[PDB]
Amino acid sequence: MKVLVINAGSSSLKYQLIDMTNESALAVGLCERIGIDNSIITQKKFDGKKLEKLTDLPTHKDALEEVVKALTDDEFGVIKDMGEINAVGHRVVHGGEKFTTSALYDEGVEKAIKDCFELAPLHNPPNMMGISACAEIMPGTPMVIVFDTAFHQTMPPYAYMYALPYDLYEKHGVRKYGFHGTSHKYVAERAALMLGKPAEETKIITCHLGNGSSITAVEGGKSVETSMGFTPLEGLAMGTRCGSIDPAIVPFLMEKEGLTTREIDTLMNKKSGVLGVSGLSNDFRDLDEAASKGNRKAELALEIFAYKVKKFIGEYSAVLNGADAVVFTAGIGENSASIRKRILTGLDGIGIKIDDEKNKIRGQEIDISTPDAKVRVFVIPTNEELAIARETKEIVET
Amino acid sequence: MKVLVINAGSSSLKYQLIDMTNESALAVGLCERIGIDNSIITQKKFDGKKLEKLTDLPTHKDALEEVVKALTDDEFGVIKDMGEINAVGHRVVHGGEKFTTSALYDEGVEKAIKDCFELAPLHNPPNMMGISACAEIMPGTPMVIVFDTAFHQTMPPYAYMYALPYDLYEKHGVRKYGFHGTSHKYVAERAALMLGKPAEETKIITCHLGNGSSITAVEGGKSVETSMGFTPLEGLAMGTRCGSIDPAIVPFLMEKEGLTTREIDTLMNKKSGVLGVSGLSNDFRDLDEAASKGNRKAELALEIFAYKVKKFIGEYSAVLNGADAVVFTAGIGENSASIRKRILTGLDGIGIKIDDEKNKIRGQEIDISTPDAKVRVFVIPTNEELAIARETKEIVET
Ligand SMILES: Nc1ncnc2c1ncn2[C@@H]1O[C@H](COP(=O)(O)OP(=O)(O)O)[C@@H](O)[C@H]1O
Ligand SMILES: Nc1ncnc2c1ncn2[C@@H]1O[C@H](COP(=O)(O)OP(=O)(O)O)[C@@H](O)[C@H]1O
Repeated sequence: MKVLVINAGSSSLKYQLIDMTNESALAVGLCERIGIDNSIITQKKFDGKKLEKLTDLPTHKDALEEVVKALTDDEFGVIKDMGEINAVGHRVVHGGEKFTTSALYDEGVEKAIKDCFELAPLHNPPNMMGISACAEIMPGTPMVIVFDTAFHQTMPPYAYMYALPYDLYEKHGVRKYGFHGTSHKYVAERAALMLGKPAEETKIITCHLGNGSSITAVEGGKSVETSMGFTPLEGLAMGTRCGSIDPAIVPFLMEKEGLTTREIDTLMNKKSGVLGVSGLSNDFRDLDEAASKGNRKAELALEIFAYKVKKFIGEYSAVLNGADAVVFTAGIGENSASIRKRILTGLDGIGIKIDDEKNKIRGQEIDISTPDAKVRVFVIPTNEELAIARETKEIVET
Repeated sequence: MKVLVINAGSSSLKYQLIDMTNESALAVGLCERIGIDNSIITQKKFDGKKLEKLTDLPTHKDALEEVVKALTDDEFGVIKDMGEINAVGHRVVHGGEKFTTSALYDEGVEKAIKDCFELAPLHNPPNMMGISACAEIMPGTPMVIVFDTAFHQTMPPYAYMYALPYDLYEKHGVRKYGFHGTSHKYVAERAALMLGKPAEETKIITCHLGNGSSITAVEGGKSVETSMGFTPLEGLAMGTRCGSIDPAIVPFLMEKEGLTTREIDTLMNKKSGVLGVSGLSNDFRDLDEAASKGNRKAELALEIFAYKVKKFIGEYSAVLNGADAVVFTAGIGENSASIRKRILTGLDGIGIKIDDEKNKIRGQEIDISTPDAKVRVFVIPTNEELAIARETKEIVET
C-alpha cells in the first residue's frame, strides 16, 4: 500500500509518498509560495533525482494537482497514475474528547475539528486547505486525519481530571489532553521491538524532547499518563515555556506587573523556559556551548531542564510500577549526548545506568545502557511522516 | 523553662505547654469554632484529665484568654499563674525572603508577616491573629516566631528556581520556598533513628498529609526538594487546594468566567482540591465514608488524591537516587489506613511493599513494610509543637 502524507501551511505544502510494504519514502516534496508569485514545486525521488518546476500555484488545490503530476512523471516520478495512491494522511493537533482514534475524513469530521479548536485555548487553528484540496482532486481516495491528542485518550479519569471544581470539567471541558501523541506512540512501538517482547507485555517511558517537551507513561501499548495537559504548557520547562509552576504565581504576577490575561499567557508560553532563565536563547545547542564557555545563566537553564526530565522518569516509574525502558527522541533527545548525560546521571538507584561511549553515537536506534542495568535506555529517532502513514494504513485496513 | 506553643487557624487554635527541663508536654489543647456559635475549648493534662468548656469565643483574643484560664485551673491545669509561661512560640507559615529562620518577635517580623498575607492567604492572617492575641494577653512575655519555610532553605538553585524570566526572581523574589518545614524536619529525624543510621547517611521521603499536604525529599538530614512552592498552593491536591494544574487554565478561566485575580485565587485555594471534585467535603474522613457508601465523586476525589501522592514518591525516588524510607505523618498520614493503602498499592516495582495488618495500627511510630521490602515505610506522628518549643528555647536563651 502506498500512502501520501500531506502537511499544509499558509503558503506551502509538504508531501511524502511512502510505500508501506517496506516503509520506504519513494518521493519527498515541497510546494512553496502558493497564492503568491513565483510559485515552485520541488520533488526528490529516492534514487537521487530532483525535479523543480516554476509554475503558478494560486491555491492549495492547484499545488496538489501539480504534486500529482510530479509523482506520476515518467522519469522523476514514482507511480504510473493517481490510482496508485491508496490513501492520504494529515495530522491535526487537537481532537479533544471527540476523537479517541484517527478518523476517516468526511463532512462530519471537518465540523468536529473546527469545534474542537474553538473550545480549546489553543493559538493556531488547524490549517484545512490541504485536507479540502484533497477531497476535490481525489474524491475516491480514503483520507485519514491523525490527532496528536488521540493516543492519550486511554488515560484513566484519576489521571486526566484536575482537582478543580467538577463543573469546570463539565461546562468547559477542562481536563488533561496531552500532545506529541503521534511521536510517543511511534517510539513506544519501536521500543517494544527492541525489547523483543509484544507491546502488551511492556512498560515504557517515552521522552519527546524538542522545542516542546513531553513525557508519556506507556503501559502495554496504551498511554496511561503524560506531562502536558489541557494545553501544551503543562509539565516540563521547555524552550520558551515555563511548565508546571505554582499556579498562584499567575494572579500574583498579574497584580504586580499589571498584566492582562493575554499578556500573562504570552509571558508563560513565549518568554519563559530555558530562554527566560538564560536570558540568551531557546536553542539548546546555543545554551550548551554557552554553558561550557562559562555562561552561568545558560548552565542554570540546562540544569533546571535536565533535572525536571529526571524527576518525570521517577514519577512515571511509580505510575508504571517499574518501567522496562526509557526512550529518548526528538531534536534534543536524539542529538544531545550531553543533555542525555545530565538527565541520566544519578539514577542507578532506580536501575538506570548508561554507557558514556554508546551515548555518543548519533542518528540511530540504540540501547545506551550498560548490559547489567535493570532499565534499558533507548535512543530512537521519531519519524513523523511514517508514523502518520502507519496510522493511516491501520485505519484504512480495519 | 515552660514554653507555650501556639498554632492558629481561621477558626481554631491549638496549643501545648511544654516543660523544657525534660521536654514533657504538660497540657495539650484545642479551641474550635472561634468566631462562630458553640465555641469550645478542650484540654488534656499529662495525667489523663480532660477539661471541656462550652463558651463563646468571638475572637482569637477571647480563646487565648480561656486557654490561660484552662492552664491555671486548680485541678485540670498545670501552672499556678500566667507568669509561669516563660515564652511563647508561634507557628507562622510565610516569612518571605527576609525571614527564613526563627526570630524573636519585633516590629520588623510583624511587617514581614503582614506583607506575606497574599503569599499564604489561608495561613498568615490567622497566624497574625494569634500573635496579636498573644501580645494583648501577655505583653510582657517573649514571643518567638518559627517559620514553615526555614528547613527548605538548603534546596539547590536548580530545584527552587522556576523556568520563568530571571528578572521576576530578582525583582519579586519568585522562587520555591516550601512549607510544613517543622513537621518534615521532625519526622525525618525520627525516621533516621528508626533506620538505626546517622541522619547524614539516610535518604528519606516525608509525606505530611493533612488539610494541607506536602512531600519533601530529605538527603542526609537536609531538605533538597519539596512539593509546595512560592505559596502553599503548589504540588498535591489537598482539602480545598488544587495543587499543580496546567498554569494556562488560570487565564483561560478568568476569561471564560470573567474572574478577577482575587476570585481566581480564592477558587484555587478555597473551592478546589477534594472539596471541589467531590462536591461534598474537604474532610477525608467524610469522603472515605461517602466513597464506601457508593458516592462516585467522593471516590474519584480520593483516587486523585492518592494517585498524586504516589507519583511524588516516584518523583523523589529519582531526586534522591533511591530512598531508604518513606514517612507518613499528619492527620491523614497518621490515621488513615485506607488512604495509605490506596497510595502504597502497586509500588513493589520500586521496592515498596506493605503489610496490611501492620498498616491498621494507629498512633504509633511503626514500620508497616514487609520485612523483605527494599524501602521502609514508617508511620510517624508529627510533633510540630515540641520542635517549635525547642527553637523558642534556643532563641529566648540567647
Ligand atoms: N545536537 C543538539 N544538541 C542540543 N540540542 C539540539 C540538538 N539538535 C537539536 N536540538 C534542539 O532541538 C529543538 C528542535 O527539535 P524538534 O524536534 O524539531 O522540536 P519540536 O518537537 O518542538 O518541534 C531545538 O530547541 C534545538 O535547539
Ligand atoms: N482517621 C482518619 N481518616 C481519614 N482522614 C483523617 C483521619 N483523621 C484525620 N483525618 C484528616 O486529616 C486532616 C487533619 O488535618 P491536619 O492538618 O493534620 O490537622 P489536625 O492534626 O488538627 O487534625 C483532616 O482533613 C481530616 O479529615
